[PDB]
Amino acid sequence: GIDHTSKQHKRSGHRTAPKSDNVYLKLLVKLYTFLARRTDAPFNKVVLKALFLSKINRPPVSVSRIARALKQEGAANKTVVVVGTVTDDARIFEFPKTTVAALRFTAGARAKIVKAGGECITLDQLAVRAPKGQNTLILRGPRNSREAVRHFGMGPHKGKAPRILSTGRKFERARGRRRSKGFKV
Amino acid sequence: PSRFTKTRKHRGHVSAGKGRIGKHRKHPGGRGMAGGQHHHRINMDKYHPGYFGKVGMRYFHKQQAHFWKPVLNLDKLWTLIPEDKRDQYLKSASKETAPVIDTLAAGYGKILGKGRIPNVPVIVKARFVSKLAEEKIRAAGGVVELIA
Amino acid sequence: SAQKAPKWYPSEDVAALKKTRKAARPQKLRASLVPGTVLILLAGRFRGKRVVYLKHLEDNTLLISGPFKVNGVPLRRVNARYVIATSTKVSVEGVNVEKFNVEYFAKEEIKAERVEDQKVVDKALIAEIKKTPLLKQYLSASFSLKNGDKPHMLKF
Amino acid sequence: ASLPHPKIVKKHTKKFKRHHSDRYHRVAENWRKQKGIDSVVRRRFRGNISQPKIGYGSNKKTKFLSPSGHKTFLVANVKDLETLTMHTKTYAAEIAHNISAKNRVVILARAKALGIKVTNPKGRLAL
RNA sequence: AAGCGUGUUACCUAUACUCUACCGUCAGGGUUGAUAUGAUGCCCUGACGAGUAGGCAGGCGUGGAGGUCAGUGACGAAGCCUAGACCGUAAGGUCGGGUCGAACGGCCUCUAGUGCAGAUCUUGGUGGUAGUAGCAAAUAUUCAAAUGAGAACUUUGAAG
RNA sequence: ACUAAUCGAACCAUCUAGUAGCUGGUUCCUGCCGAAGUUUCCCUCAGGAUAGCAGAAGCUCGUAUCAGUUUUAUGAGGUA
RNA sequence: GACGUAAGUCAAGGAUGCUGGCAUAAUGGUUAUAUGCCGCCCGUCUUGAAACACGGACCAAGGAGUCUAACGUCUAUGCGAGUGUUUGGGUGUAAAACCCAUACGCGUAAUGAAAGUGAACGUAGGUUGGGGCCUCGCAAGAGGUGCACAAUCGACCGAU
RNA sequence: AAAUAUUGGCGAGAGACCGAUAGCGAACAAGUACAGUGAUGGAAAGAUGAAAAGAACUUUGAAAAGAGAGUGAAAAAGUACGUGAAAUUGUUGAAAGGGAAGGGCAUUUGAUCAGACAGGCCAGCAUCAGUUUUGGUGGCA
Ligand SMILES: [Mg+2]
Ligand SMILES: [Mg+2]
Ligand SMILES: [Mg+2]
Ligand SMILES: [Mg+2]
Ligand SMILES: [Mg+2]
Ligand SMILES: [Mg+2]
Ligand SMILES: [Mg+2]
Ligand SMILES: [Mg+2]
Ligand SMILES: [Mg+2]
Ligand SMILES: [Mg+2]
Ligand SMILES: [Mg+2]
Ligand SMILES: [Mg+2]
Ligand SMILES: [Mg+2]
Ligand SMILES: [Mg+2]
Ligand SMILES: [Mg+2]
Ligand SMILES: [Mg+2]
Ligand SMILES: [Mg+2]
Ligand SMILES: [Mg+2]
Ligand SMILES: [Mg+2]
Ligand SMILES: [Mg+2]
Ligand SMILES: [Mg+2]
Ligand SMILES: [Mg+2]
Ligand SMILES: [Mg+2]
Ligand SMILES: [Mg+2]
Ligand SMILES: [Mg+2]
Ligand SMILES: [Mg+2]
Ligand SMILES: [Mg+2]
Ligand SMILES: [Mg+2]
Ligand SMILES: [Mg+2]
Ligand SMILES: [Mg+2]
Ligand SMILES: [Mg+2]
Ligand SMILES: [Mg+2]
Ligand SMILES: [Mg+2]
Ligand SMILES: [Mg+2]
Ligand SMILES: [Mg+2]
Ligand SMILES: [Mg+2]
Ligand SMILES: [Mg+2]
Ligand SMILES: [Mg+2]
Ligand SMILES: [Mg+2]
Ligand SMILES: [Mg+2]
Ligand SMILES: [Mg+2]
Repeated sequence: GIDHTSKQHKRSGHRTAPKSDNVYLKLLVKLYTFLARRTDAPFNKVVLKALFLSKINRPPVSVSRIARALKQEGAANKTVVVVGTVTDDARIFEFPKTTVAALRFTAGARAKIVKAGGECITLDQLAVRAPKGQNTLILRGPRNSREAVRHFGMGPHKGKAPRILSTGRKFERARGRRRSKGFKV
Repeated sequence: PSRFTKTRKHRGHVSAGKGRIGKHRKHPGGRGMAGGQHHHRINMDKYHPGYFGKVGMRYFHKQQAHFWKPVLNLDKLWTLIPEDKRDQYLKSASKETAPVIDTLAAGYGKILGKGRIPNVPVIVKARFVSKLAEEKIRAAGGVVELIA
Repeated sequence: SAQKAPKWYPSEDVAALKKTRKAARPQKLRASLVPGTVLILLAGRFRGKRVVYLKHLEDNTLLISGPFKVNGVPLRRVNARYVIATSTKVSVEGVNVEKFNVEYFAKEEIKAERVEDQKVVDKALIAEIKKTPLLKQYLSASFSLKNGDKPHMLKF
Repeated sequence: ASLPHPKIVKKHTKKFKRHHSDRYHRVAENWRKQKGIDSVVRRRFRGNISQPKIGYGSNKKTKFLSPSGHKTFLVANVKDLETLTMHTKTYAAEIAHNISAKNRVVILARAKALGIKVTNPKGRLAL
């Protein structure tokens, strides 16, 4: 008998493979598993873990977010690496010539990057031109901007969105929401 | 696919995942939204504040078409120009020949002022505009025409 | 097909053995097993027979000839663990024993070389046996445990 | 024969019979887990039947091996049989039960040529 | 004392402790210029393993559906019986023999009216009890002949 | 009391698979983790909601934040 | 690692060498029986069941978390500031498959009871952390840039 | 008038539907047999064989029927008819049995059964390695 300090046979709680059955993603994982094992660069380990992520854990990264990242000092010639989708953004009006490595490009995003003079690149092409992740820049999209995150942690005096279908007057704007009607939250 | 459900996994187990003490019954707490003020009051006050009670004016015979006024922001204003024809206006950003952007045709009622349009004069036709939207448009060198 | 297929088959190549660190060293017999002692055979066809210990052989077996004229046991081998080494001794510095070895007793009606090799050794052996009285009678008689005999408290 | 293998250890050679299958005819001998609240078999009282546990699992070296030392491969025709041509040391052919007698002699003739051991060479054999 | 109080040893034995093997789980790792073609693979190292209610995972089985094995079969399909054999920890799978007579399987997927020991469960069938309890109200039957395979019980005669 | 073996409201069919916080049952295997009977509210006390206990999915990082523990220093308490 | 001047040897990252008998019911499996010890009848409600608590005489077959409208979390997929062909039309080898316009739904804007108004002072802000990347170092480390996210102080929009 | 409805009627075409305790109550002389005064309630019940070729004839018996013979691919298909499970029963054979029987671990005994001579089965000894148990004896503090 052992007085177990911790719970026995506890899984790590981290994805060790993509949940998907995408064959091209699996052999993308196969490449970077080899790279993260046989190379000491922390870039390969980060990218391999990001390949495992679920759809809400890889939010889309807009070209405007990429352009703002390139505005940083000394980052103008770095290779922007996005483990996910790069979407277009018409809000921005000037885009620089750069190399963006991503899983997916939308039609508008890929057109805009090419029109600026840049180049859209797959993660295997990143591996051939940067095996240890030389001068890269790993970007991530806004994870907590989802609709579901609004309702997370709902409670009194929390300021979170209630789960509700129809919105307006007669829809949860009454007793419990204003001091005139009973109390306020 | 009923073969992937837990009902197939509960075969051989007496209570089918419902407990021996709880003893899954018809309606132990009521039907529907019963007891929201009496015995579901804590749940209702925690997750649905404002459910009970009345709020302001009634509107007899409301027609949602009266309140039709879709909003277009300034950062999306230039999207109303076709993409091939857009860049040829950014270059030669000149007066006496400026793009007309009829937002009513595109399906918008009011223009707001998110801002940072390029400094290009554009003629903007809309039912309604905001104060800041017109300030930014006229600063860029364009003008707003009101239509109906 | 009745069964579909095993997708990948085991390699039929048999793997070689690893190098073994076990070296054959000579056996150290018991202190009581000095050549010329009189042994009591515990098992086999010659159960309870008194014999003479002549020579330790190469396959860890003792060579015995409890004289064939005395108790009818020829030259043969016994296991050292299946004998009782008694304290009574006879002198074996009158007998040639190098002729006997593993291939002497290799398998492949009594032969003639066995009979004559028995004759040469046992004339020497009984000549030494006749010195101290009653060994000839002692070797002739078989060994047996009596009621109330305790081999834990018995010495041989 | 087969590849030399470690000695076959079964860890339980007795069938795991269902509790009280010997007591009622309606209770089939196929193993069922006792899920009763007061079940002595479920509570593992001394003097009762043993339950299937993962500890009884077979050594992966000797798993799925017959005392001959081969794995049984079920074979339906001659074409199935050649799939064990280069695996005669590891797999042994077993003619399926619905194969006719006149096809069985063809399979056995081919198996003798290829050296493939047959688990049931005397099935449907006229004599 | 084989009782009581106290002390000293030796001994007995738990699914407990130590060591080792095997199963599984978890964890950390190794492995691509034939990894001597399987990278959810192969391998190394360490620890761990109780369980109702309950949760999750990996698998076994059933009816039907798409594809494939140019699968099996009247030289015998399916079904059924078998203190006959083998494989799996197990759900089960496979084979041999007997009966039988016309269809039915493996694998990858799809689907569900998909797995029973219970519900004083439904329908049907069958036991022990058991050749047992019983076939006892209404006063009552008997003889002979005939008939017929067969008469306490039918017909006739006689008697009551 | 009787009203077709039915009467403190006949029988037949339908609404109707009426409702039940109550009783009974709820059908394959193995592996891993693993409870609560307590808080607050309720025409509530054989029941629910709620917080707690549990599983699962994980996510961000990589030996920190920590700890049903002691020491040192400094408080607090009104029981034996 | 040890011994040996070396050569090499060894008990040093897990058993080898020699010998015998049998080659079949001999070992072993299955089954029946005997013997030693152990073993209360399952399901169920319950704090507690072998209960003098309840259901169960036996067997076969049937037999109980399904489908739908709307929806929460999570996951997979397609496209992505858009997205959804299948109400319809075209077409067809005809309930399949293929193709399509205008709309419409949800999303890209919120807020107020409402009339209404409606989101950049700034490198879309400052500070503290922050993976990754860059530079200098064999490296430890130092500096620069720091997406996601966490805390906080600000700025902007609606109501008061 | 058309675009719309249609568990009725008639005529069609279909099914990832059910397969005789299922599917309509009814696959069949089924809204039948049967029950109730009545309104109403309402079953059970498919399959020999390709073809009756449905067993001529002999014998025992009062007969049913048996035993033969014969038809048939099959009578282990005889209309009490495809296959023909279990409960329960008869016969035969084996085994055990002082107020239950059944079970688990281990072995005896009986019965039965599988593979392997190009190493399979069971052992003995020696030298080692790992874990132990039991002694003898030596030198020191
Ligand atoms: Mg359970
Ligand atoms: Mg229950
Ligand atoms: Mg077994
Ligand atoms: Mg079993
Ligand atoms: Mg209990
Ligand atoms: Mg005492
Ligand atoms: Mg467990
Ligand atoms: Mg058959
Ligand atoms: Mg037929
Ligand atoms: Mg069912
Ligand atoms: Mg049943
Ligand atoms: Mg049950
Ligand atoms: Mg019953
Ligand atoms: Mg009687
Ligand atoms: Mg009378
Ligand atoms: Mg009435
Ligand atoms: Mg119901
Ligand atoms: Mg546990
Ligand atoms: Mg109240
Ligand atoms: Mg109760
Ligand atoms: Mg938890
Ligand atoms: Mg006091
Ligand atoms: Mg006090
Ligand atoms: Mg036996
Ligand atoms: Mg007992
Ligand atoms: Mg009680
Ligand atoms: Mg009980
Ligand atoms: Mg009672
Ligand atoms: Mg009760
Ligand atoms: Mg009863
Ligand atoms: Mg059933
Ligand atoms: Mg029917
Ligand atoms: Mg009547
Ligand atoms: Mg029939
Ligand atoms: Mg037949
Ligand atoms: Mg027949
Ligand atoms: Mg029949
Ligand atoms: Mg039977
Ligand atoms: Mg008696
Ligand atoms: Mg017994
Ligand atoms: Mg040793």
